[PDB]
Amino acid sequence: GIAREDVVLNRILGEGFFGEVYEGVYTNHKGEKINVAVKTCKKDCTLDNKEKFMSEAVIMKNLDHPHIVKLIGIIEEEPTWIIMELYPYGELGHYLERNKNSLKVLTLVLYSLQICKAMAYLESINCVHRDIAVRNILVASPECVKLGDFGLSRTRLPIKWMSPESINFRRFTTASDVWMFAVCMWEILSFGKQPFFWLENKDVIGVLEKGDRLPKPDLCPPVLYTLMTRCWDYDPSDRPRFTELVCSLSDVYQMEKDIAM
Ligand SMILES: CN(c1ccccc1CNc1nc(Nc2ccc3c(c2)CC(=O)N3)ncc1C(F)(F)F)S(C)(=O)=O
Repeated sequence: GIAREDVVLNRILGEGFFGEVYEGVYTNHKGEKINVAVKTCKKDCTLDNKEKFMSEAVIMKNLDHPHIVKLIGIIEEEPTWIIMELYPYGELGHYLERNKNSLKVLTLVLYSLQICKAMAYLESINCVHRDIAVRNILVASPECVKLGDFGLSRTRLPIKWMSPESINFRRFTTASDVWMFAVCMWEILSFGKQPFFWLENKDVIGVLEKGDRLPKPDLCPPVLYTLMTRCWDYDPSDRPRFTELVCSLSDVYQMEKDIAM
């Protein structure tokens, strides 16, 4: 069990949905230093916001995966603190924008592949992620991204990222996560472009009903855009399960390192 004394804040990382996140340091019990990020709860509305905060904590306590943010410990007390590993590189959306020219599609696929395995894992443990989006994904290194911890489950709504069912009947299933995930693949492959930036929220469903979808992205192969295309099938039962995307992407990528002279 870790205690407040073991943590030393240094600055403000930003403002999360629940309140400031702080960069700090955490000394072991062997005496070792570890850069860290500390999730805190605003001036959180009564039960509602804190409960949502706790719910996230509890899930995170349980998860364990190379491509999910590393939870280091929790200070249940007051105010309660969630200590995550820090990833200096920051959000993928921005690392994407500031490295267009440097990044080789074999990398953009590698990212997608690791996000997918993170999802397959989550699916296995009965969890859903309500925020698979490039600004909610962290860059651990150049060859490694780590998914969120926020949207993690089982308002402001990524309508532009949600399946039709997710919109009409607020149904958030693992098949709607398959849809949301493909939208995140698009986002990577399109160097941080915002999905449907031309539309306003209130008209997305309409668009998809007509059968309109996000355009192939420049660097995206055809096998991949086709795979993405199935995840956007209006009929849930039609889209691929994670286990399958992890196989296909696992191919499109080992092929991608083949096509690599
Ligand atoms: C900045 N914020 C943020 C935005 C998107 C995603 C993640 C975070 C902060 N959370 C984490 N942030 C990091 N590293 C990190 C992140 C964002 C930047 C930086 C580092 C440097 C920077 O300039 N932005 N390492 C681990 C986490 C962990 F493990 F908590 F999820 S905020 C404050 O909540 O708005």
